[PDB]
Amino acid sequence: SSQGLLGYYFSDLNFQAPMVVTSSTTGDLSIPSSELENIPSENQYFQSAIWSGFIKVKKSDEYTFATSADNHVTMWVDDQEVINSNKIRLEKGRLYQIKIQYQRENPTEKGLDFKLYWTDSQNKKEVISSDNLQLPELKQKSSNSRKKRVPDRDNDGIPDSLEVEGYTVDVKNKRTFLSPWISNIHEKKGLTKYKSSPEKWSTASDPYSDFEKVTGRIDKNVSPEARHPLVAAYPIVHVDMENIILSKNEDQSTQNTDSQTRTISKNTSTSRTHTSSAGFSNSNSSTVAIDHSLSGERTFAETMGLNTADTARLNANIRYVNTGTAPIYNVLPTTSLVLGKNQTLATIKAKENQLSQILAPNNYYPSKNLAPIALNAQDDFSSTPITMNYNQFLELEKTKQLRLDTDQVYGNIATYNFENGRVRVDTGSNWSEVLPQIQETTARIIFNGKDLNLVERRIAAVNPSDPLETTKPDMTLKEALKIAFGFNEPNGNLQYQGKDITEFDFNFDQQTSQNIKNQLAELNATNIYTVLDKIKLNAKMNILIRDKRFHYDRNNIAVGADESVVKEAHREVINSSTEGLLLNIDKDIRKILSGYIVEIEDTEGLKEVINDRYDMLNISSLRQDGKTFIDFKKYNDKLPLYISNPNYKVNVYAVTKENTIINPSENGDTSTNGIKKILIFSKKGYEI
Ligand SMILES: [Ca+2]
Ligand SMILES: [Ca+2]
Repeated sequence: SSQGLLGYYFSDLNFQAPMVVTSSTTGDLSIPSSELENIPSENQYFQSAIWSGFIKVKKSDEYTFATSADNHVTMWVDDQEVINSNKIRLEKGRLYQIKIQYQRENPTEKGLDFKLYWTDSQNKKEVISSDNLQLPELKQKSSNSRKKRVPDRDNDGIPDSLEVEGYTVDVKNKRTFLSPWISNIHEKKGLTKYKSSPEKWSTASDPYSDFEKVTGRIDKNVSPEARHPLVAAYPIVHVDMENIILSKNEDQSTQNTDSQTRTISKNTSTSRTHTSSAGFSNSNSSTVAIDHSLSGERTFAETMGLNTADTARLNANIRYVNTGTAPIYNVLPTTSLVLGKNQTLATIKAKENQLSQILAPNNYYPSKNLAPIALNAQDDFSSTPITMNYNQFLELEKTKQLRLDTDQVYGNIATYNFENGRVRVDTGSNWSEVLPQIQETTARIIFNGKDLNLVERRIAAVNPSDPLETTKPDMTLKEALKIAFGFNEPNGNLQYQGKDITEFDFNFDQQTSQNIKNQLAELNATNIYTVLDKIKLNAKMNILIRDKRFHYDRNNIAVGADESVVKEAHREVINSSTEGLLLNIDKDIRKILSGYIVEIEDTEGLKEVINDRYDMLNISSLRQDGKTFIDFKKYNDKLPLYISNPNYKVNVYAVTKENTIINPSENGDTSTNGIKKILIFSKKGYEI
């Protein structure tokens, strides 16, 4: 579909002003004026052109080449002129470079009709077939058979002047035209204005060329935003733990293994973290919160019959999560499961080059439609038990938290092959040779607008002290947000999925903050939000952008929100009864709540707390219709609230994750006393 020659069509006579760069499958190198809808009519006159690629014969014959305009043409085969009308021997299974230049002054028609022909020795002449033509090796190295060599200093195939001045791509029939940006035309039409470095084959320093990206000659799994030359395409992987089971480790000394199941099974919630002011760290990490809610009230050790000399082990179901912009194919990264500050309990590895599927951007391994991975799998004799000694086990009970630290070892890359127009995993290309340079030459933005989860993107930006990086276009904060995260601006206001930019805060590392502060001073600007178009990003900046509605822990996970926000989010009550409340609660708000406390307040002001335990707050559930039910009966012994006097109040309180207590207090109290909570419903019995 893409094979044939690469063509440069210029409006000037001397190969200086390229109007169109496109490829054509066969020897027909024509561009009809019907396809130049995005080129001003005056510039549809092509006075010169250059095509470039390779030819391969499927039968070794003596061939004679000819074109539509031999008098305006010079053609070379392997640096030999064949046109400037003679015969030349060509061998099967060998590849020959092709260059063709064309010049015609003051053409009277628009576009170009031009065909490349050959005649074999049986004297039969034909437009050269698609199967005989290949594109140039627009790579940074030649291949064994295909060498590399109209100003194109980085050899990506986009001429220096287009990369510097701005270009657009438009999708024709089965072809993609690359052309200069022209304001009056392409702005109305809504097209994206691309700039890129004429000296960087990949301007973002990733494994896909600026040309591959914008022409779709690229791994279909690469994220849509990373098809922009200025957005880095690379994987970003963390592990998601979905649940966990603890149990006592069998023991040499106890011979009987007939005893009752004494395990502890808990759901877990895992979030990708970022530890700050933004951090400079490129590590992958996630934190796991083990559910503290009711599963009587024995200690873990009492539950499992653990004496102080015993050991326990854990199993858990997990998935890998790719929140980056490029797929992984044949190596999942290695992960440490860590307890407390640095007690590694386990090393989690998958089997290299034996992945059951690719791990795509915005996706999981295994895919959610398949079973998760179990840390100790059932069909796996050699799975290492994840063990804790007794003190570690109590530490786990008290913290109810684990950390998964995942390396950046991501294996080989699927790259485009100009010889055959296919994408295939390349054993000679590895993510480890790419990531260091991506990290060195881009600004990193971490943004949580999607669903309060941290999503990192990197955007090519100038390093003022490194002359090469100096050849990239200026990247503004505003542009960065648009191309990397899909911010748009329907009314002079930058927003993300309907939320104004000013609904998110800005945080930077120390160096970046001082940089941005200087820039605002030079702009005589006091408010970043009103000059995003003028704030310039540099390589190595780190920027953290977070929904302002919420409170964040040191990991930058949303763990709360203002009383006013939580209250307002609950104001709309569909239905209330002695059995519970039915509300409409923003999915973002539900994420920051550990549960609810229900209480009846009598006439003298005394309070009966219905679900009065730190592990009994889990009384909300999300209904099949998106509405939340708060269930009064759950810890009321399956009975609706009994209100002995209509003037009594039913109060319901929301408890946020940062106010959630996860253990009995020091003195031993398992009640809700002292828990910081937020009143969100209060009505008399007669109002219910
Ligand atoms: Ca180039
Ligand atoms: Ca380039």
